[PDB]
This record gives sequence, C-alpha cells and structure tokens, in this order.
Amino acid sequence: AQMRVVAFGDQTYDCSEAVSQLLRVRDDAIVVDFLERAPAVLKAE
Amino acid sequence: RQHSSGQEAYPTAHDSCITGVATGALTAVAVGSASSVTALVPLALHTV
Amino acid sequence: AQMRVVAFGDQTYDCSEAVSQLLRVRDDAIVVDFLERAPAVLKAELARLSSEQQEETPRFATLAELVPRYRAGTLNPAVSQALTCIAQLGLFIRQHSSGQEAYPTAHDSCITGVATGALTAVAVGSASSVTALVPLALHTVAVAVRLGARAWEIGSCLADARRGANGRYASWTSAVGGISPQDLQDRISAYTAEQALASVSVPYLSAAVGPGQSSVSAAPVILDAFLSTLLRPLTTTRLPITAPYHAPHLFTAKDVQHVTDCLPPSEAWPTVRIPIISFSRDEAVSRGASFPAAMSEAVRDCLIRPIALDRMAVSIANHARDLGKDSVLPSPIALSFSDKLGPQVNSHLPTSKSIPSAIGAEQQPMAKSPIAIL
Amino acid sequence: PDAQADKDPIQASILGIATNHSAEAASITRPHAGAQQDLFQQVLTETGL
Amino acid sequence: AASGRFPQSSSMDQFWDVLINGVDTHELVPPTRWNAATHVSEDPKAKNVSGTGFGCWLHEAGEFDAAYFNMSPREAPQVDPAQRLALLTATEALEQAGVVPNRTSSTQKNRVGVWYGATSNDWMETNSAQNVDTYFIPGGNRAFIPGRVNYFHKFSGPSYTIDTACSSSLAALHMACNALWRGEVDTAIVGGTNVLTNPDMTAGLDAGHFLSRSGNCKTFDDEADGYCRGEAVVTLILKRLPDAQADKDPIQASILGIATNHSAEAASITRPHAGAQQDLFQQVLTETGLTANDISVCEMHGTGTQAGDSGETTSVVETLAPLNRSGSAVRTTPLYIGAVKSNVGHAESAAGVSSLAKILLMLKHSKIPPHVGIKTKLNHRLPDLAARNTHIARSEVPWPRPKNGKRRVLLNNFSAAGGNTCLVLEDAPEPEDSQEVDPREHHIVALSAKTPDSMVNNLTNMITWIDKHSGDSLATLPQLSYTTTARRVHHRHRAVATGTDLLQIRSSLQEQLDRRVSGERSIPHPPNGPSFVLAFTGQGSAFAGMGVDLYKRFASFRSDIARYDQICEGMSLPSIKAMFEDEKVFSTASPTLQQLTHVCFQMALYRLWKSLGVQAKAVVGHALGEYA
Amino acid sequence: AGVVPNRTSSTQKNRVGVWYGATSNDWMETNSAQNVDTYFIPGGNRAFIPGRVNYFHKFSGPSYTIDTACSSSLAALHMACNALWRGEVDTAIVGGT
Amino acid sequence: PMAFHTGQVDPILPELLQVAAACSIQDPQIPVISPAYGKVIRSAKDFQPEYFTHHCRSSVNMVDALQSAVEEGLLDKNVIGLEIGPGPVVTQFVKEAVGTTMQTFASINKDKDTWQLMTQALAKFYLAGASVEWSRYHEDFPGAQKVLELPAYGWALKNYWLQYVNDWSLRKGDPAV
Amino acid sequence: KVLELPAYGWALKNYWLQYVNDWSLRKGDPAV
Amino acid sequence: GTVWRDALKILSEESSLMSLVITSRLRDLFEEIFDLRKRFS
Repeated sequence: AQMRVVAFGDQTYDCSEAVSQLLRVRDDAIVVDFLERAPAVLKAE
Repeated sequence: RQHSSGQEAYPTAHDSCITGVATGALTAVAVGSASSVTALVPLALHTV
Repeated sequence: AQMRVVAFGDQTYDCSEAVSQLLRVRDDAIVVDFLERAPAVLKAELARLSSEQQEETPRFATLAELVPRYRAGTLNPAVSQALTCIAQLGLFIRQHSSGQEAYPTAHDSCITGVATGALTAVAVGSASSVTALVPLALHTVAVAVRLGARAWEIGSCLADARRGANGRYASWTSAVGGISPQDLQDRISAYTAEQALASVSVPYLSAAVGPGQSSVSAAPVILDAFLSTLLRPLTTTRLPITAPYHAPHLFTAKDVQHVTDCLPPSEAWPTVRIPIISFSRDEAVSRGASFPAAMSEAVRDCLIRPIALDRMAVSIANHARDLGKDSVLPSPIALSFSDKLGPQVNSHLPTSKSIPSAIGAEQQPMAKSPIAIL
Repeated sequence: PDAQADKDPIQASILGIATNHSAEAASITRPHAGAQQDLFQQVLTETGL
Repeated sequence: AASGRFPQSSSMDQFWDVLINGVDTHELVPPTRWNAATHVSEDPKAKNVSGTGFGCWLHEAGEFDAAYFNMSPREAPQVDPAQRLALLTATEALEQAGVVPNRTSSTQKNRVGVWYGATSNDWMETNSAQNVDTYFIPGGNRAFIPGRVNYFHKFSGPSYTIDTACSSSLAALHMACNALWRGEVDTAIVGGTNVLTNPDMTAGLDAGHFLSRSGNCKTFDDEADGYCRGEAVVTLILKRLPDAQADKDPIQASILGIATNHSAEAASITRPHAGAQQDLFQQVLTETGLTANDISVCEMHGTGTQAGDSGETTSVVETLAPLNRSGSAVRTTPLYIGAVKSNVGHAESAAGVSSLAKILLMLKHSKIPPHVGIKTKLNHRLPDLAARNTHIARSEVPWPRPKNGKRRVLLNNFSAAGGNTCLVLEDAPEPEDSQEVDPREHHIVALSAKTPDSMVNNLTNMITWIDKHSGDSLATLPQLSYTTTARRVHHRHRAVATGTDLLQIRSSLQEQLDRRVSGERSIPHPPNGPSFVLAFTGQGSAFAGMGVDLYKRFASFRSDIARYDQICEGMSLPSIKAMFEDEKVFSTASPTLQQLTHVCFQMALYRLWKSLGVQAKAVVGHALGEYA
Repeated sequence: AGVVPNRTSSTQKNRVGVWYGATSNDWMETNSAQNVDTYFIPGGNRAFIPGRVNYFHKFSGPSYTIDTACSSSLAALHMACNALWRGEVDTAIVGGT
Repeated sequence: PMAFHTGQVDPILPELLQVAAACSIQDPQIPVISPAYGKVIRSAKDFQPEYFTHHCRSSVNMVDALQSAVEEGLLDKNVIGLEIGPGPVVTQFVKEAVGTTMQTFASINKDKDTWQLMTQALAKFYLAGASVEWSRYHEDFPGAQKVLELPAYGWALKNYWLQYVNDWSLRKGDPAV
Repeated sequence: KVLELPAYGWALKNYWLQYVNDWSLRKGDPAV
Repeated sequence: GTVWRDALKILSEESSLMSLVITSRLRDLFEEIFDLRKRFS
C-alpha cells in the first residue's frame, strides 16, 4: 500500500533545461498547445 | 507530459497527495482540482 | 444516479454534415491535430492493398473532397468507411475537449456502436483521456479503411460493377419493414429454394431491428430481384452500405486477422476500461480486453455476426441495472435515428450549462480560429 | 481570439479556404468544372456548411 | 530523391565530381546568352553595361524533349529553360523517388503538391519577347513552372511559385513542410529554378554592388567583393516519414524542422544582420530539439561578402559553437562549415536547394569536399574558429557516421529581401534488418519514347550505360528492373529486354538496336493503340508446375489465385491453390481440379496482362479457354 | 485596424507576417530598364513588395511573394490563413498587386 | 481421356442447362469470337443457357469464327495476337487465318522459359505502341521491394533556343537611329 | 472602440519613368 | 482531294487549344485522322 506524493519546487530549481525539453514535445498535441497559449496569455497579462 | 505521453495514471485522493513550495503551491492547486489531464488544462492556464 | 451512453452509428448516417461541422472546429487543438493527422495513419495503411482498389481509388485532398463523391455515391467502401469512422471520432474528440465534457469512466457511463461504431467504441473505451485517445483513434482509422477495403475485395469478387453505374456504387443492403425478422428469414429461405442461386450469392438477413423491422443484404441485381417479390403493405427503403457486411458465409477468421494486421504486436496496449455494450453476442458486456483483441473482436462483429438492433436497448438497460442506475442520458454520435434511442432504453428502467473560463479561454484557442478581416 | 481581445474592428470572418489543381484538363489553358466543383464542396466541408 | 542540373553537371553525380575535385566553375558569359564585348566594360559608362560578365552557366539548358512532355517543335523553344528543366528534373526525381502515376496511395491525383522557387523570368523578358506569339505566356509565366508538372503527370494537388528573392526555393521548402504537416498533401514536389538570359539582371545587380567583378563567390576570403552568377535547377520528392516507411521508398535523409523570420532591425534594405539570424538558428534548434553538439556540419548561405560572411559566421558559431566563460570550447566534436556557392556560384532562387543537394551527396559518399572560396587569406573579421573547434576543410576530410547514431546538419538560404530561412536535417532511417538479394532470377527492362529517333537514342544510351556498370554488383539488375518497370513515365513506342544478368539484357537490346539501325525505315510501326486479340487454349497443353513462377513472384496474381481457391472451397469445389504451391499433386489430380486450375490460371493471367494496360480489341478461346 | 507595433501581444513585431500575390514586374522590364542603375533591382524584384513593408514597420515575421498567376492573391491568402491557423504569426498582412 | 464435343456429352446437357440458367449474363464489352457458332457475338442474346450446352456438345469451329472475324475487319495482319494459356496452339490458328506475317507469341510453355518467350513477345507488343501501368504488375513482395538510388533515364534531347541578337538591350529607351 | 477615420493625408508626387520611342516593337531588330 | 491534302499539313504543324486553332486555321477535334478526313465529305 504505497502512496505517491507529487511535489513541486520553487524558483531555485533551474527550469531552463526543463522548458528546453518541453519545447521538444511533439507526440502529444496538448503539450505544444499549452505551450502555445501560455506565452500568448502571459504577454496578454 | 508524464500523465498523457507517459501514460501515467492521474493522481487520486485515495492513493496519492500533492504538495508544493512557493510556485509549486499554485501548480499544486491546479493538479488537485482536476480529474484528468483534459480537465487539468484550463485550470493549468488559469494558474499560469 | 444517471448513466450516459455513448452510441456510435453505421454507414447509414450521413456524415457529410458531421465532417462538415468538424472541420468547422477551431475550439481545440487536438481536434484539428487529430483530423489533420487521420490521413497520415490512413495513407500509411492505404498502400498495402490489391490492384483493383488502386483502379477506382478516388482523389481526395483532405477529408473534404470525399463529401461530394459521398453524396453522389461515387465513393468506395474503404474510404467511405474510414470517413464515417473519422467523423465519429472527430465529433467525440470535439465534444470532450472543445465541448468541456468529461471523459467516460466505468462508473457513470458505457459505450456502444453499430458496425463502424463498434471500431470507434473500442478506441474510446481503451483510453483514459482525449489526448490518450488520439493515437488509438488513428490506429482505428487504419482498421476502418482496411475493413471497408476487404469488404470491397470480396464484394467486387461476388459481383463486378454494373454497366449503368457511371461511377456510383450500388448498395448491398436494404431495410425491410412490416414483417418480423424470423418471418422475413423464412421468405428468404423460400426464395433461395425456388430460385437458382449459389451458396455465397444467396440473400441473407443482415440485421434485426424491431418487431416489424429488419434489414436484408444481397446483390444489386439479386437484392433487386428479391425485393421485387416483397409486395405492399411491406416497406422497402434504400441505405448507403456499399459493400457486403455481416455475412458469416462470405468471411472467416482470417479476414478479421488480416484487417487488424496494421496493429503492431506489443504488451503496452491499453485495455478496455469503460464497459462496451456488444449487444449482438452471447456476452452483452465486455470490459478489460486488450485494444488489439477488442479491435479484432469488433471487426468480427462487423464482418461475421448480424446486427441485432432489437437487443440494443435492453442490453444497455441491463448494464444500467447492474450498476444500480435509475436512468440514462443518450449521447449519440453520428447515429441514424438517434432521437428515439433514449426513450427505448429508459423504457426498460424505472440540465446542463456551459462552464465559463478566463478572459479569452471560454472561446477557442489562439492556435486555430475563424480569422477576422480587420 | 486576438482580434476580439484587442477590441479590433472586424468587418467579416473567413471560415476557410482551399486549393487544388485542374489536372484532368484537356489543355493547359482552360480549368475544367469537375475539379472546381470538388473544390467548392471541399471548402463547404472544411468550413462546415 | 533529388535530381537537378548544375554548372558542368548533367546530374547529381557530376556535381559530386565538381565538389570533391575542388572544381571552380566560373567563366565569362558564353555567347549563347549575351555578348560580353558589348555588355561588359572594365569601367561601365554606357547604359545597360555591367562591370562583370562572369557566371556559372548550364550550357545544356536549351536541351529539351518535345516528344516526352507533349509539345510541338514550335512550342518548345518559347518555353523558359526553368520550365523545361523543372519538368526534366521533376520527372527524374519521380523516377528516383517513390512516385509513379496510379501506383500506391501516396501517388494519387490531388495528394501530390508542387512548390518551386523562382527569382527571375528572363526568358519572357529577352528571348521570347523578340517575337511574341501564342505560347509566349504559356512558355514564360512562372506559375506554369509548377503548373506544367501538374498537367503532364496528372497531379491535381496544389501548385505554387514562391519568390523571396535569393531564398526562394528554401522558402518553397518551408511551405511544402507546412502543407505536409497540414494534411493538404503527402507527396510533395519541391524544387527551384534560376536560368537567366537577360543582361539587365546582371547590370542591375552590379549597379547595386552585389556581384563580384573578380571571380566566383569567395566565402571567407579576406578580399571578398560580392557573389557571382550561377545557374541551377532542382526537384526533390518529400513525404512524411510514416508513409515513406509504409511503402519502403528510398530515403536519403529526413528534414526535422524549418523556420522563417525577417531581418526587420536592419539599418538598410540590402544587408541581413546577425541578430535575426541567431534568433532563427536557436529557434530551429529548440523546435527540433537538438543541442550544438548534435550538429557536426553547417551549410552556410555564403555569398562571398565580407559583411555577410562575418555576420553569418558569428551567428553560426555563437549558436553551434559557443565558448565557455573561462574560454574553453563547449563543443566536444568538430564543426565543419562550408558554402556550395564557392564552386557553382550563387544560384539565387535555386541556391537553397543547391545547398541541400550538396548535403544529400555529402551524406551519400560520407565525405566533406574541399572549400575553394579562400584564394589568398582567411578573413580577419571572422571569430577565432579554432578555439571554438570550427574548421574550414581545405582538403577532403573523412566524415563517417557514428554507429547507431545520426549526424545532423544545419542549412541556410537567405535573401537580399531580408527573409531568413534555415532547416535542420538528419540521416535517413537505418534499414529494417540488412541487405537481401532479390530471389527473382529473371528480370525485365522497359524502354520507351514517342519517336523512333528518340527510341534508337535511348537504346544506344542504355547499352553504353550497361557497358559502364556491368560488373559493379549483382543487385544492379534487380534495382534497375523494378525501377525501369515501375519507376518511369512511359509513352507509346516501347522496347523490352529480359535476362538473369546485365549481359543478357545487353545482348537483347543490341539485337533490337541492330534491327533499328539496319532494315528499318524512318517511319514508325502503327500507333493505333496496337490492337490485341487474346487467345485462350483448352486444357490439352496444360503441364505440371505451370505458372509457379507467376504464383511465387507476382502478388496481384497470388491474390487472385488464393481468392479463387476460397471461392471454390465455399462452393464445394476442389482446392486449386495446391496445384500452384506443390507440383506433385498434378499426377493424381481429378478432371474438375485440372479444369478449374486451367480456367483460374487463365483468368488470373488475363487480369495480369490487363494490369499491364493491354487493351483487348477482342478475344477468342478454344474449347475450355472461352470461359476465361 | 488601429495596429501599433508592440502595443499588444497580437501586434508584437515578431508575430506579424506579410504575403502578397504578384503576376509580373513590368516596371523593371520596360520602365526602369531604359536606364539601369543601383536601385533597379531593389525597385524591380517581386520579393521586395512584401519585404519593404516588413522593413518599414519593423516586422520580423515572415515575408513571401506568391505567383499562381491569376489566383496569386488568394493563394497568398491561403498561406497566410495557414500561418494564423498553425500559430506561426499573430497578425497576417495579405494583399495583391 | 474422354472425347469432348461429341455424342459422349449428350447425357450431361440437361443438368448443364440448369447450371447455365443459374448465372448472370451481360452484353460483351468487346466482341467475342465464338467457335461454338463460328461467328462473332456482340450481344448477350446469344450467351443464353443454350449456348453452354451447345458449346459442350457442338464442334469447335475455329475456321468459321476466325474467317467470320476477318471478313468483318476485326482481325488483320496488323493486329497483335497474345496467347493467354500454356503453349501457342490457338495463336497458330489465328496466324493461319489472317496471314503469315502477323506477330503472335506466347509466354508460358514447357520448352522455352517464361522470360524468353516473354521478351520476344513483349518487345514486339510494346514496340507496336501499347500503354502500361507497370506498377500494378510489379507492386509485389511486401518485404523484398527495397528501392535504392540509380542514375536518371536516358534522354533524347534537342536544342530549343531563341537567340538573343543585335544587342538591343543596350539601346533601351533610344529611338530608331 | 475603433472609428473609421480618414486615412493619413499623403504628401504625394508623381514618380514615373516614361516608356518612350516604342522600342518594344523592334525587339530583335538591329539599330538602323 | 486538294483540301484533303492541305488539311493534313494544317494538322502536322499544330499537333483543345490546338484543336480550336486547327479548325480556326481551316476556316481562315478534341471532342467532335480518318474521322476528320470523312468529316470533310
């Protein structure tokens, strides 16, 4: 009866490599869709 | 990506919990408020 | 304590308006990504075929140029089959991403389908998300075209194209009314005995609809000859089924195996988590089967077993009772005469608003959208 | 989305558009009606009406 | 596949010869285009006179087969060489690639789109303009460059011409990738043309200080005064990888991503600057998902300009060869940078595809050719390439492919119209398992033409070619067999030869050639759609193992036989499939089995010949043969 | 259209494209051809039709000229619509000359 | 073993008539030279069930059918014959009917190979001008169909050119002087 | 809201290179 | 027979654009050689 905990970090973790790897996602369209709307709504705000 | 391309099952209150520090808190709210990746995405953009 | 049923249709439903209103979809990226993608897995399995399919293969630039040749009847069973399947998946993928509608789960919902819908049904039952449905859904596109393609192989073999066709493809199926399926079966047997016809060329009862309704399939020359013997008060109406289906004498297990050869072997195939109501069998409910096995079984429903649409309603209701649900929502997708389904299922048994979102979110995304001229 | 977001004027909206080529023509000079009709229904599908 | 015509090159292979031998093809304008004595002056003073005459010229650009593309001798001249050559190269590429009309589903009518870049229509300005006639706009307008390719081959898909000036063809490649990723098309035909007959193009370029009055493009040379004229025509065949692997088509390489921006921040309308270029390079790296180390070679848009070369080089090294803050190279492997323009000149519209073509041969032969653009000394504006492990190969360097790995390349094609476009390329997928010999022992070679003279020519050329390649490999005859038969667009008059090996093919073609040379007049044998009557025999002459080769080799035939067998078994008839699989059964086999085997054999055989488009004027059959 | 570059997200300079159809440049064939000079080629090639627009307003997005002959402009419109459809540009400038 | 087209096949004709009666008959798309009737049939009226019993029992009249064909102009020396079947038995009869110079060959025979007869035949056939889709004939071997690169096809080219002459470009804008 | 207002008032001048002496009819001919 | 002789040359120089040109030159075939020659009489 193991329980998984989903833990997110703060600014201290370097997300440059992360996002660099997320712009590589192609297999599933929701990731490129999310990364498409995110900067647009971002700059809109 | 982990829960759609990675085909990892979505967290459930029974078998799992969420946590976050600073930014992670906001994102944690978003994952804690959906049943599915599809239902997570709008709350995801709200969180952005 | 309500249970929604997702019911898919067959070739009879005209998907021209369906496909039309699908490429209108600008409200989600996975719809246009999937719909645009469909030709890719499709064409990846369009090339392994016989020569005659390469003869009369129509041109289609996208999923759009098939529509006029569909209405005109000049579209083959392989592509028209794949087109109906694409339309069904597109409407679903729409409704559950564009439409902000939650994905089916085993607790509150079941799936059902008729012929093409059975293939569609396997795909929806096997995924945990729309995004996870996308690849399986394409694998199903390839299965659909190979299904219609093999049906056209054997059907072309039985009878070739007529001289007065002018590119229009004749319907192998017709709907009969005013007689019980058993009584009509007796009339078929009698016609068989009295007329000289082969064992493969015989007419057969393709579907059982209702107490006085059913559907019979034979050759346009043969079917015409048989239907000419049925006189009023009985009714006869045409349907767009352009290849022989549901014929255990024409097809065997090897044909099913072959249609599904486009699915590579692997151990990671997801199983069917949502129960699918397969009403045309001994086992009314099937869950947990692997996606390839489920697909081959659905292909067998299409090719081998007859449709028993008189058993569909009660089949849904039985499962609704099994989970202790008072009533059902119908959620039909491209289903002929869908409006009357809901009452029929609820007869065996004893409210919506849009969700607003962020400013600019409730509308369509910023990827695809009906471009405004400023 | 961007148009309405920026409160831009909108005189109309393009649903869709499509292109094919008249390959079945007799001559290089005259486009023929078969391809054109298939293209009209092509945009009526892509647009959805 | 890719086919093209470049300076001193009638094929991709002779362009490899240009590159690997360090050939420099620039020369004074030949008299066929325009007279240098009157049009060129050391110091131009008179109007429409230029300071340079030099270019790299396709001396065979006028050569065209009017009978192959359905053209009359009066119409063919008035067609631009860009149109004619585009038709030739596009055809050849279809023969080298996986596309034939009515073959697989990737070859259908509208699923095949065409895009071509073109920056100059001089033919209509200069040559056909002396006497205008009906086929002036039919032969001069650029839209017909892709158009004619759609009409002849009956490709109904989209048709476009792109003009971004010197970036045009790579821009058209961008459009093509966007359509292949929209679903509009799957087969895509991409090319570019730049054949020029006007001296004004030259004089205007020189007036703008674009062209170099010394020589060719000198990329990276300390004294670099401009680019130089160059001429090329290319067509390629492109497909999404899933469909390409579905058909087992040949794949020379795979394009991962391509992007386009514009240099808006420029202080002028002429020179593209470095900021936009770098932002583009990193954009494509992030998009395609690769680090600097993954790219080992970069084909630059080198125009042999001090400003252009230094600017672009800085953008390339700062992307692909960054330097540590301490001053050590971030690169673990070497970068080799080059420019094709130093050899075959600046093809302008066709420059992009020319560069890509260079890569396809570099990939094939596993070598990096020498860089001849440096005449005297390296440019002093360039950053220190050696500290960053960037290199300009002066002589050829081994370029082997890592085991279970793919090297990837960055290509650049930019324009004085300031658009900037580049792609990331990758080696083709490894085979499924390994090589295998064709189990077919005997092969068939098909030759065609629309004229007897052309026929004689094709026969002779084929014989000489066989004499050249006769002993290289055993796989030459199976490849050329399946290729000549399927991959070709044949016409009425047509010749055939068979054999186990290339020698028998030669002996056959030589025999037919002798019949053509001696005892054959100049008129053709009847071109009526040469009436066939098909004769079907009775079961008398049937024998054991009859048509086993047809049953083992031909799939359509196997489909028909297997189908007929199941049709028989469902009707309470004996199984005929065994007669073709095993021969021994013929001894004890019953009359019904013999008879059904014969008639199935004839129906299948008839369908086979009909699959070859044999139009039967009538049929006759003798006893049992009539049933077929 | 009230477009001010870099005012909003959709009007940012790098999200703006240009596409124009053109059947021929008769200017450099006939008019400037009588006397060729330095601005002959800048003034005559079709690619500068969209280019010049990008340079003046400092739009760093794509620049293209399309020639399908008498369908050129709608072909350019099609490419532009595709760019907005795939997210390549926020705003598209479409025209014909 | 038996003797066809003789009195031997008399008892099978009634049942054979019923076999023919269960069929579906259409007008021929191309003419049928019928040895049963020694005549050229263009209509479905002649293919009725009686045809197949008549055929089985009646003699095979090649000479009357062929001679009937040539008199109509359907056959002549320019026409191509093609043997679909084992051995060239029937082509020799057509050849003897129309003329000695008609090109007629076969493909599958026990003496020569398939490919030998095929090149001698297919050469002359396609030399006469026929059309093909070679794809349908070779689109085969789902695993052995590997395609590699080869040079281009041999071209028979002629120079089509309009020579720029008189250097008129330098005189642009000037009058005739 | 965006009102439709007059376009920018342009300071316009005619910039033109006259085609003269009908030299296009004599293409291919010598000077004479 | 004179016009039979001339018409063949009018064909050889051209051979639906071309067809309309051929018949226009007759006065001054894609839809409507022996069919032509007999269509004269």
